[PDB]
Amino acid sequence: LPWWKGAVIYQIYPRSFMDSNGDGIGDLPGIAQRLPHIAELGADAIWISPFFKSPMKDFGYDVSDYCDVDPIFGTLEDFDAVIARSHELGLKVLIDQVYSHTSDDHEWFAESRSNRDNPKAEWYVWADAKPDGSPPSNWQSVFGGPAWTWDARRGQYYLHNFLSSQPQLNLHNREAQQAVLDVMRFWLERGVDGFRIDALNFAMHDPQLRDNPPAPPTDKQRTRPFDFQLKTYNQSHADIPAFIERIRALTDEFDGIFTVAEVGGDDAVREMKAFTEGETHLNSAYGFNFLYAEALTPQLVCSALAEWPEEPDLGWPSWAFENHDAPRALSRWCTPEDRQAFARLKTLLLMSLRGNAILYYGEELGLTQVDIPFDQLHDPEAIANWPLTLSRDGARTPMPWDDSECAGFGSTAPWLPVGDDNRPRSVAAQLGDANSLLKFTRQAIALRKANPALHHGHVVECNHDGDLLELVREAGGQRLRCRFNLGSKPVECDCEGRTLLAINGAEPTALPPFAAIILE
Repeated sequence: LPWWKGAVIYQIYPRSFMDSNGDGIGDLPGIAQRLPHIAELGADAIWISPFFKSPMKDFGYDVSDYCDVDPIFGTLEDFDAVIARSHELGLKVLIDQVYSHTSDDHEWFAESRSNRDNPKAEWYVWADAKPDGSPPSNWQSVFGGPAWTWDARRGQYYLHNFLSSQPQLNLHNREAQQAVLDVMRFWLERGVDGFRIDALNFAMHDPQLRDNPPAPPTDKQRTRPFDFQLKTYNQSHADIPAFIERIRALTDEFDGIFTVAEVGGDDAVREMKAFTEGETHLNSAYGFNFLYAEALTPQLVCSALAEWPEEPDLGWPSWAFENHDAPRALSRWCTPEDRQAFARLKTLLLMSLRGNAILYYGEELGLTQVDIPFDQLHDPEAIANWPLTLSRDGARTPMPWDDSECAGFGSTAPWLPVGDDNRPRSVAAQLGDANSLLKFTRQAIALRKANPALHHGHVVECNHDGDLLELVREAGGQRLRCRFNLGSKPVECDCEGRTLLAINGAEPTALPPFAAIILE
């Protein structure tokens, strides 16, 4: 019965939650003021995306000091206040930990790149050019172009799976391993309740520097060099789990800690279970099954869930429909016509999946993707790979609190725009509206919490037939039948039970368009 098993986690993007000093950017005092929103929602924890000292090339995921707060967001004083307010509200607090790379402006890299003999020479991945000047391997950056960059300081290439500004850490190096573990300890000694571990399968590359093989044609249009090749050797080294053991060993030194890993790629499930196996690795992990899905299908849900059987040493999966890395799901999965009814099907479904619900800021209000022009881009990835981008900027818009000029974000000049379609969806307006998605999400969260078959139950059946999904889950004497219509065709279901919840005119025997019902 660990607190995290069955939790809902509300992910905060601190640049766009609440700007408490009027510069156009969210900040930690902003988050402190707004925390009651999350509490009243009934989320068990917050996960704060990176707020550490950073040049902000990957907007905080390029860390230059692992143990301080960036001036953009306030101070270490302000982080201790978010922890204390959260705990007073009964919220657990998770922070992002970014261990596959640092900024190029990090003190470790400034030492590493200085020459070939320094104590940190080997904390990053250095290799000579080919005799013709070429890079040491054919590896390609996640964000466009190659995964290696020249440094004349050393007369060598250095590896970066992401921007040239995010040189890959060499976690094969036990001194680097020890250093990032000591960073995690710093954060654990400040009362943090655990971690979201960034791109954990990028922690470790192949020391042999073998070329990646060509990718088969899964004819998703190829957007960038990275899409041409299987990520065989640039990442996913067999030794990552041994490193994760030292993490769990470290978190076991403190009370009631939760770890969840982000795990990228289509090679996904094998490293997720390896990263979460038994009680020696991480608690949980999430992948991109929903983040990169064009459509929400029953077959995609029964595919995803089938990967995580209740076997005795298997991990506990986490689910993310949307976050800062993928367009707002309502802009992917449904027409404007269908949006209102779909938003509640989707929210109820997230709460009915076996695993943890990763709710992203704005998801409880039904915020839509804001289209960001090429002139107005921030994400380097998009400028490089236009028009075939990851569309992350439009996912990162300021949280709308009221219907004021600044929508209560704290700035008539925010760093990204609110979006005309998100302005009417503000938390204030939704607190006045009795059928609001804010009020529905509360209800979905309360129904998961109070029902042990939703909260944690086994998936005893997952049945898919065209647009109909049925989840049969079960725990503590309870057996629930969860029926979902992911389609605009009224579908006819043989129940013989009690309706816990019915939406969009769902009945025990019939499901109109985008209707769902939980039967006990």
